[PDB]
Amino acid sequence: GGYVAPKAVWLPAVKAKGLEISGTFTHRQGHIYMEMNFTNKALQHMTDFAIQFNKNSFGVIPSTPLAIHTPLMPNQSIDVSLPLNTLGPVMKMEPLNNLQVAVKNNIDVFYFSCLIPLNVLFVEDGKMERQVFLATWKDIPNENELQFQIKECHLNADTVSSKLQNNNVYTIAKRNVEGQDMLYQSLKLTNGIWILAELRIQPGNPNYTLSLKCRAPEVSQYIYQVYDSILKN
Amino acid sequence: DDDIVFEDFARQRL
Repeated sequence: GGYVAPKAVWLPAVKAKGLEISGTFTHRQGHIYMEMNFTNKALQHMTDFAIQFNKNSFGVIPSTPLAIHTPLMPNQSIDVSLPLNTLGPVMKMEPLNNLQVAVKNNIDVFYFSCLIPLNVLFVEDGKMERQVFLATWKDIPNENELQFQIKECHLNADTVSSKLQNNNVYTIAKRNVEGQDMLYQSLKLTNGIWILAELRIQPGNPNYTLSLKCRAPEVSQYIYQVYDSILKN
Repeated sequence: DDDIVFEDFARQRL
């Protein structure tokens, strides 16, 4: 039971000759999926479907041929599921998490863009052995620490750990000092990078100070973003 | 041991 973004219109009919695409990525038992839904708003039929992914920043690629065996009918809307892995090729994309994508059919080829939510790149063995979290924490130079402000979040010490848990942010420790709880937490990217976090929760204060330490800190701004999304949703 | 350092090290970053 992870966090999944609603379907977003990746490629609207008006652009792909009647082919319309709704999308969302999912992580389930550390296996990535592009959840689509195809709709032929056109008046031809659609056979010969393939999807191709551009190089991206986490080697993200489709792992099968697109799963679609019938022609798609004037008006038929159907769910696809595209399994993905990350053993694919790599190019620093900007935004770091952008997916440029070619979908094809008998009619033509439509290029469109969608953002991978990073959360679905959190592996399952991302919980740092406790020695390992501390040593690492002091290791990575504070120069290297970013801090974010989880604007208006109010959910408990206990509710925080558990959401992040489904989305594979694992709480290492929860300490309280002058009244403020401080969740010590770790996650890890499919490509191997650790993120370490200290979430700090106040008595009263509507915000939630998030601090990330990370070997490559360009990632951090995104972890923020989707810790955010989780905690809001 | 481990317990301690986390309090150690929390307290400090408060």
